[PDB]
Amino acid sequence: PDWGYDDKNGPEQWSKLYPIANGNNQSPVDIKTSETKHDTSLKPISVSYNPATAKEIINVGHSFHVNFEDNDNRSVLKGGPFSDSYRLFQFHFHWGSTNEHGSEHTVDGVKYSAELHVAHWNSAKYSSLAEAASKADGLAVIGVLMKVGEANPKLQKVLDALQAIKTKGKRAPFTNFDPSTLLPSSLDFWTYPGSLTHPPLYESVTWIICKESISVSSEQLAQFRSLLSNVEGDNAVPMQHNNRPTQPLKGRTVRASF
Ligand SMILES: COC(=O)c1cc(S(N)(=O)=O)c(Cl)cc1S(=O)(=O)c1ccccc1
Ligand SMILES: [Zn+2]
Repeated sequence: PDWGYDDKNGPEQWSKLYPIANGNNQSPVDIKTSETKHDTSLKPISVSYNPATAKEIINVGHSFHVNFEDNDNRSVLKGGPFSDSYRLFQFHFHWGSTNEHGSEHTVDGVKYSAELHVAHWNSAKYSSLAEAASKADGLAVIGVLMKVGEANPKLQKVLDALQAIKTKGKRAPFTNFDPSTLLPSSLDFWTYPGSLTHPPLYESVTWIICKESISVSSEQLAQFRSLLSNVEGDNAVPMQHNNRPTQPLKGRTVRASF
């Protein structure tokens, strides 16, 4: 692809090929808690996932993705700022080259060591991800900040699966998994209108950022970094990082559910 995370094709150069990188609705952002506004219309988040929708784990070169069956509404996100249910599509992570900064979002300028994204599309209004993905109301992503510390045993199915998808394009079945198990105990959240965090950078995402973090150990993060961006047979190139810097708020308000 024409983009990545290296100095030659990374975030600071994505605007040349994707000019919306310099848009007014870009993600991630720093959440300044003193500036958030409470919206009394927000409802709690409700996640209702069916573990039989887990389908496949895929090495996509710059990251890896756990896909869910995309056929019906068996797994949905509801509540929060939404009127419509959104259909679970995938989850994935971002991480950094150091434990010091691997998240995408930051809170009061604090950088976490990784971030979980649980992505959904608006199957009430639209009929495919392809149709929804460029629409302002098309996508919803739950972000969870991951604080380095004790090993998180909830990650073990995912981490154990990585040995079968070492290089770019490899994939393997990944079944019987409810990714709400990866979320924090409480689903208190912030929300703002933003974008996918890598190309094509569409401004189509309602972000739901959990207030509570989850843990991850330094060795678990090293397992992400040990994934390889090259194809099989080519000299091994580790996926050392895949987190975008925070982007200007440009007048948006971050709403708080608490
Ligand atoms: C390869 O794409 C992704 O993995 C991804 C990542 C994000 S992220 N990182 O912003 O959560 C979103 Cl919202 C959504 C997507 S995605 O919906 O799967 C996507 C894919 C191709 C084009 C348009 C949208
Ligand atoms: Zn992401």
